Parts: sequence; structure tokens; C-alpha cells
Amino acid sequence: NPLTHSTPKNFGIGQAVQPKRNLSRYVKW
Amino acid sequence: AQRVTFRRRNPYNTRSNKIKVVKTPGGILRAQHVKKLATRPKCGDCGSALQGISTLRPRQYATVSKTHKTVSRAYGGSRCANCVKERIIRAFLIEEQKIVKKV
Amino acid sequence: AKFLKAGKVAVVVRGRYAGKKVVIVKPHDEGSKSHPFGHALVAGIERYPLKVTKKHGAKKVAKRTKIKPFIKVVNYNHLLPTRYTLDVEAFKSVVSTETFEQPSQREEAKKVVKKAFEERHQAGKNQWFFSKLRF
Amino acid sequence: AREITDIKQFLELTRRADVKTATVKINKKLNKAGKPFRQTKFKVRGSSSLYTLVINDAGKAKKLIQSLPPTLKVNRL
Amino acid sequence: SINQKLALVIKSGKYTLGYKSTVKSLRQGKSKLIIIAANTPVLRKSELEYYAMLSKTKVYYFQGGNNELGTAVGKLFRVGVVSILEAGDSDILTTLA
Amino acid sequence: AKRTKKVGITGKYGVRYGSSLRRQVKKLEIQQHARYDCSFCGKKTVKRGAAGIWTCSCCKKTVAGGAYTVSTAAAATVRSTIRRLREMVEA
Amino acid sequence: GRVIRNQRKGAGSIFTSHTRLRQGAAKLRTLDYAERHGYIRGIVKQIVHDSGRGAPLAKVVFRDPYKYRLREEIFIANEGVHTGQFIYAGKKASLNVGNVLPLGSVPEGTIVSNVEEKPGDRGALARASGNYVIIIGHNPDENKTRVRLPSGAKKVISSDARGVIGVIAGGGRVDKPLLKAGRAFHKYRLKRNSWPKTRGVAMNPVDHPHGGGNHQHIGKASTISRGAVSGQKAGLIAARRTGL
RNA sequence: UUGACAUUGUGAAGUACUUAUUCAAUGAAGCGGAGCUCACGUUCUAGCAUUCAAGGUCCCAUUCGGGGCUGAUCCGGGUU
RNA sequence: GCUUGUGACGGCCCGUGAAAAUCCACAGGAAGGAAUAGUUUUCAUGCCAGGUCGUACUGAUAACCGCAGCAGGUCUCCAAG
RNA sequence: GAUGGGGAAGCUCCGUUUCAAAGGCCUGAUUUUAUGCAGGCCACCAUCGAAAGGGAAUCCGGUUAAGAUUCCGGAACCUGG
Ligand SMILES: [Mg+2]
Ligand SMILES: [Mg+2]
Ligand SMILES: [Mg+2]
Ligand SMILES: [Mg+2]
Ligand SMILES: [Mg+2]
Ligand SMILES: [Mg+2]
Ligand SMILES: [Mg+2]
Ligand SMILES: [Mg+2]
Ligand SMILES: [Mg+2]
Ligand SMILES: [Zn+2]
Ligand SMILES: [Zn+2]
Repeated sequence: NPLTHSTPKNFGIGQAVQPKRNLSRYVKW
Repeated sequence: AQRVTFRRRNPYNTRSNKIKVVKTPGGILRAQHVKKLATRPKCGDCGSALQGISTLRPRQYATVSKTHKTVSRAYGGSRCANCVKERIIRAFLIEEQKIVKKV
Repeated sequence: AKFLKAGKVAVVVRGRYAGKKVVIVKPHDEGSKSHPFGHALVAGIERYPLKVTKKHGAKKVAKRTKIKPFIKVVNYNHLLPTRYTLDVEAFKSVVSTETFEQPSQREEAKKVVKKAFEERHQAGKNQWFFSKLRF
Repeated sequence: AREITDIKQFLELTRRADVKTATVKINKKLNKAGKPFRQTKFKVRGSSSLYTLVINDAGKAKKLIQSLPPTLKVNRL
Repeated sequence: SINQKLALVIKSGKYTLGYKSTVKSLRQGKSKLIIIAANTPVLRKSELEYYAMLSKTKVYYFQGGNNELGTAVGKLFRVGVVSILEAGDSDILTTLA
Repeated sequence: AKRTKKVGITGKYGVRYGSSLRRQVKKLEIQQHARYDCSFCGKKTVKRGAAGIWTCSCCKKTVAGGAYTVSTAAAATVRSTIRRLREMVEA
Repeated sequence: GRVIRNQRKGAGSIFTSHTRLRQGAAKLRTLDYAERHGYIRGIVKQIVHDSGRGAPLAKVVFRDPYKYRLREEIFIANEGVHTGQFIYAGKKASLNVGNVLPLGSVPEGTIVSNVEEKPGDRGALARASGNYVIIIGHNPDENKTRVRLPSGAKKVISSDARGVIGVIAGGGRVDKPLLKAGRAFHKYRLKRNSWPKTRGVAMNPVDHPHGGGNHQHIGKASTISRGAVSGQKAGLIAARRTGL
């Protein structure tokens, strides 16, 4: 517990890189 | 007074066809093809040369040890000492401002 | 008015340890027989502890929390003072002017600081001191 | 191509399990202002480089001649 | 007006001109006021503020470049930062200046 | 000593191209090869490279400017106009 | 007769553009989520010179929002833009020189350059040195904006079209006389094969509709109608008026 | 270049919509509606930003680890 | 001194004077690792192999092109008193 | 200059990343046998184009009626394993 920290990432514009999301709506079929 | 000739097949005075005149142990003058001079590595932040790094051809860096291609500091063979100094000063002062700007 | 005390924390700017955080132990404001300039005796971190999560095993946590210390004399102009502090009363005796200029005594002082620094990392405190500066 | 100035490291190269030939060369050379002397160049033919040891005094040079292993073919002059 | 005040400090007080000398005074705690030119680089300007924050030293931002700040001190060369070691007959340490 | 009466730098062209044309180039050549004070370090070491590129010799700062001047008159008016607009748009 | 000179340029054998030393196509950043809902900060790494273009070029590096990478863009530098300056592009970007904003989010009278004819074409208007577009009003309904072009023509564009604040650098270039044919030779050497130009009246009737005759003269009216065909459009094309 | 006919459908009054057709971009990323709290994370500085994300919660059968939800709100698959 | 190589500089441009293969370093810390033992083949030394095609001579008032053993034409390096 | 496509009665024309489901080396899994199968990496998307451009590595001495930095003797270097 003392060695583990909560470090949330900012996913706003210009902040940390976006994570993997579901892009099924934009798939080039 | 003795005149020399090209030793390769190229008869044209190109960049890769430069010669130097030397005196052989046999007592005669003979042309000697030389290689193009190497260029010192340059810093990626200011463009200046880097100390402690050998000046070799690009493919000649694979036959030397790592000691000849870097120094014992962070960003050793990439950035010079002053540029690394500026990064640390910039990094520390800006991150302290982020805490201040939070409140 | 004075901040270069025996507990201040600074950042090394030159000489194989640039960007690594150290704590001042024995400052020397007015020169010395060697180093005829303002300097101080510091102990710092060369390899910072790695990040530990809840999924790491028992033995893997111990490996990732190893700390490699170093002891060096640094000029004042080659340091960047910070606003943080760290108590050095545990390992003040081992580091001194006699500690240097003796390879055997340099090694013995390092293992004392390593034990002191590591036990501080457990039961987390001075978290800014044990985080690697990014640059 | 390579010159060694230590007699101790010359002996170990002489028994490196790959050297098969050696040669000794005598040079009649003049000193800076003294009488002419003679120097001996002990050369060992390695698998990659030729090693040379230069001995200027004749007394020490004569001692090193019999120290060579008998299994090494030495070409005199 | 601080330009008239700076002249009195020159003939009656102690001052140091230059970035390196100013930093040395701040570390020693001998400084009491630092004057920063307008065209000072922000990275250098930020470092001086941090040094003054640790030593509890007031900071004044000069309204002009190093050409103008150097002229106020009375020198013929560009001056980046001026540190006031101790004022003489002037009252620059007790005013807004 | 003063070598030329009025041609100045345009003496390289001799008697060719006409006096009126030579006079016009003279005004734009002195400005092109002039020294300018850097606004980032205060030193008078700014000189033109290619047309529109102005770089300081000491701090190596490159600023985009006019063809033969570090700052044209129309660019100056834009900065004043932009400054005025940005003061009433954030208020 | 034969095929006249201006007809031969369409084939494009020796009349193509010399693009060996070009630094790239100067275009704005691709319109993405960040541009229309915020802003992204860029860095002016260096200002370079492009062959055949009077206006200097600025290289601005951005961060890819979706992958750990760095993207470089080639912009047309405006006046006052310097290396190391931060550039903000997007709807929420502040009104500063060198920033790229949609035309519908700026007050009237703003000076802009590298304007987009349509949202997403990455800059079409006011790209030459010293030219700029003046915004003369807005239209909140049906999302339109009125602008003034350097030629003096009023155009109506959508409010989502983008543009950079300022004036294209390198102005005043056309004020210095070339003073000789050598400098004109090197000027077009980096652009295309269109110099020198031979007068039609000095040719033969086979070569141009102006050549021939015992005196060097045109012979017919030089005002050619818009309805003429290829080989006839030599001279003044659809001239509303002539003279000084 | 101009008119007629075909491509060529839908609605209203004295121009409106979409599906044909046409134009443009993107290695088709955040579109439309609604719900949380006009907005709803980023502007002194030429630094840094990547390991299905740390943390929180719930499982495996505890071995070095593995897997859901949340973190990062739903609905419609119309890439814009 | 002559020829040539190179270094630091200066002048000129509305002219700013190629590209790719290939090699290297750094940031990063994913994994692998010591007590009766492992890794380093970027340190030294030792072992094996390197296929295919071109290679003679002229290069010109006689070996090239001009009907020819034609005073023409034809790219370039070395240069003594 | 092919392929995917679009023209042309047709020989063939356009086009080189274009309205395309366009591709493979780092391993783990298996000790039935060789490669099917588990996460991840990657999307640049033919090819041809310089014996004066870019470019891994050799020099001296001797030797023929006619060949050599290629042969001989000695002394080196580079690449791959
Ligand atoms: Mg004629
Ligand atoms: Mg005609
Ligand atoms: Mg006619
Ligand atoms: Mg031959
Ligand atoms: Mg013949
Ligand atoms: Mg084709
Ligand atoms: Mg090829
Ligand atoms: Mg070549
Ligand atoms: Mg021969
Ligand atoms: Zn540097
Ligand atoms: Zn400057």
C-alpha cells in the first residue's frame, strides 16, 4: 500500500495520448 | 619532375577520385587515392560539434567500442553539456510552476 | 536568507550525475585546501526505484525497489537548490572529508547510505526525492 | 605491425599454442655519440599480427636466445 | 521614479552587476533587492525568482531592456540584472522600488 | 577619404542601367545590408539571410520579416490592430 | 499555319514546374477533433527558404493526439514569427499573431492569411508575400462570413474556414528593380520555362497570328472575344476596355 | 454556347427533404440525439508525455500471474 | 615559389545552391539475471568462408566517326630548368 | 513502368497510391512433426533508372615474348557465421 500510488491520466485535448477505444462505427469496411 | 597516373578506372576528377602523391620504398612517385574526410557529430539542439566523440565515416562506427561514441553523462552522444544543463533547469522550474498554478 | 544548509535537497546539473537529486550533508561555504571554491558534500540517487503495482509478486517488488546511492563533492555553481528537505542524521557520520581520498572508506559509506535511503522509501515519504526527474 | 616493450609479455606470446615460427635479426647501429653497437629484434609470427621485441644490449639479448622453447622454429637472420 | 533612485545607490551603496555575481550574492544571503531587465530570457528570469524565493528577497522588474537598465546604473555596457547589497542614503529598500 | 560623391554602394554597376534605376536600388541595398538590434538579446547583430529571414548572430534567433527590412510598415499596423482587437475580446 | 507557342504549354514537356529544391507543399494542419473543439500548441523549430517562393517557410512540430509520435507541418511564415515561438491552432486558440483560428470566431477588421476557401482544404487564399485578407463582417445565421480579397473582390465564406493571423512575410520584394537580364534568368530558373518571351509581331504568319507583313504591326484588333477557339486567343482576351 | 428530351424521385405555396448524380478529405477517431456537473481538464519558459494505465472494485484457486466493470456516461452502426 | 589538399573567415543572391540505401548514439525500462555461480563475443586472442561477370591493346596526322592508312571532328588526370 | 481500377471496335491508352479485403520478423505455444496454433510489433504498399552521384574492406617489393593493386613472397583490413 505505501508503495502504490494513484496517478490518473488526463485524456483532454492536448493532454496525454488518447487510449484505445471502440472504433467500430468508423471502420472502413 | 616525375608524373603519376590514376590507379583506378575512373579518369575524372570527382569527389571520390582524389589522389595524393607519395614516394614508395622503391624510390618512385606514385599516386595514392585518398578517402573523403569524415564530419564531426553535431548536437541536436544547437548544431555544434560534440566533444569526446570520434570523427569517422558512418559505417566505421560499427568497428569501434562504445567508449569512442559517447560520454558518461545523460544525452551523452546526442546533446552537448550546455544543452543538457538547459533541459534540467527548464524541466525543474516548469514543473514547480505547475504545482503553483494548481492553486 | 541562507538555504544551503545540512538538510537541503538540490539537483545536480553537471558531471555524470546531471538531473539526479541529492541532499546536502556538509556544506563548505569558504573554500578548502582542496577545491578552492564553494562546495558541499552530498549523497544522492543514481538508479531510482521502479514503479510498483498491485500485480507484482513478492520477490519482484524487492528487485524493483533497489536503490543505488553515490557520494560526491559538488561545486555550488553545479547545483540547483530546491524547496524540499530531508533529514540526514542517520548517515551524517559516515560521510566526511576523511571518507573521500580512500577507496575502502568510500565503499563502506555507500552501503550505510543505501540502507538509510531504502528504508525511507518504504513507508513512503519524501516521494519527490525518489521520483526520477524527466528531461 | 605491433611492438612490445615488456619482456614478460613477450615470453607468454612465445607459447600461445598457435605461433609456429620466429626470427632473430641483427642490426649494426651507431649510438648518438658513442661506438657502434648491435641490437637484436625478436619477432614472433602470430596468427594475426607480427610482434617485435627490441633489445639494445648484447648481454641481455644473448640470455633471451636460450630461453626460447625448443619446439619453436627460429630462423636466424 | 526609480531611475533617479538608482543613481543615489551607486554613489552611496554597494551593488553587483551581472547574472553570475547576483546568483552568488543570493546564495550567500547578502542580497536585498534584485532588478531584472524586461528583455531577460524567461528561463533565466524564472531561475532568479526561484533563488529569491528561497532567500526571501524582494524582486523588482525594470521597465526597459538591458541597454536601458545599464544606462541607469551609469555603465557603458549592457547590464542584465542588478542586485543591491546594501543601500546608502537612498530609501529604495523601503518603497515600491 | 570619401571616394564617391553620390553613387555610394551602387558604384559596382558603373554607368549602366540608368541613374534613376541605380538610385532606387541604392535605398533598398543599404537597408538590406544593414545591422539591426535584436529584440531578444539587445545586441545589434541581426542580419538578413534569404529574403524574409532575419537571424541574430549571437543568440541565433530567426525572425520572419520583410524582403529588405527587418519589419515593414504594414506589419507594424497589423500588430497595433491585433493588440486593440485582443484587448476588447477578452474583456 | 502551325501550333502557336501558348498552345504547346498544355502538353507540358519542357513547360513543367522545376520542383527539385522545393521544401514541400505549404499547407495547414488537417482539420481534426482538436481543431474544432479546442487548440493544440506547436513549436516553430526553424524558418527556412523555399526555392521559387518569395515568402519564407516555417516548420512547426505538433504532437499526435492518438499515437506517441511527433508531426511536422510546413507553414507560410507571417511577419514577427520567430523560432522557438509557441503556435496555437484551433477554435479556442487566443487571438495572437501566427495563430490559426476559424474565420467565424474573430472580430471584424482582423487581418488573416492562408485562408481556406472551404473547411478542410488547408489554405488557399492569401499565400503570396505581403498579401492578406481583411474580414469585413460576420453572419451568425447559415454560418457565413464575408471577407475582402487582395485583388479587391468581396467573397462570402463559411465560418468554419480557418486562417492564420498576420501578414505573409517577405513583403516589398517587387520594389527592387532587377536591373539586368541575368537576375531575371535566375528568377525563372527555379520556377518554370517561360523566359525569355518573344514578341508575336516579330514572327512569321505560320508562327503567330501577328507575324508577317512588310512592317511589324498587328493588323487586326487585338481584343479577342471570349468565344474564340485555341490558336486565336493571342493578345487582349475579353478586354472590357483598353488604353491608359 | 443556347434550347428541348432522357438520366429525374419527394413536399408546399404564389421554395423545402433525401435516396440518384456531383465535389472534398482522412493509413475513414470522437458525428447526431439524450443524460451527468453558454461552458463542462490543456497559454510567462525551444524540458518531458509510448508498454491493453495507475488506483478503486469484483473473480481465478495462488507461482512468476490471469480475467470483468469503473477509471474513460448512454442510444443509433449515416466515416466526416 | 609552382601544383594540390585543408582550416578559420569575408563578399554576392527576388539565385540560398539533390535524394535514398546504409551505420551510430541517446530517451525509454519491456525481460533476463550472483554463492558455489551467470552474463558480457561494443576488451584482447583464437577458428572457417567470401560466389558471378569485366580485366590484352589503341584512345588517334594509322587502331574511334567522316566511302580511306582523309591537314576535319571527339570527354578527362599527371606537367622540369 | 506493371498490379487494383477506368477508357477504347481494337492494336492498346490513362494512372503509380490511385473508390483494393494489397503485407511479415521477434517470439511464445509443441518435445506425437513439423510448424498449425496464443498477446503484441508494424502498414511505409511493385519494379527499373549512375562503370563521372551515394558506397564495408590492400599496400610495398619482385616476376612475363605478351597479364597484374588480380600472379609470387611478405605485411594488413572488412563482412558474414
Ligand atoms: Mg522574321
Ligand atoms: Mg494565322
Ligand atoms: Mg484574326
Ligand atoms: Mg591494362
Ligand atoms: Mg574509319
Ligand atoms: Mg504505362
Ligand atoms: Mg537500380
Ligand atoms: Mg562513384
Ligand atoms: Mg601492360
Ligand atoms: Zn547543444
Ligand atoms: Zn539576438
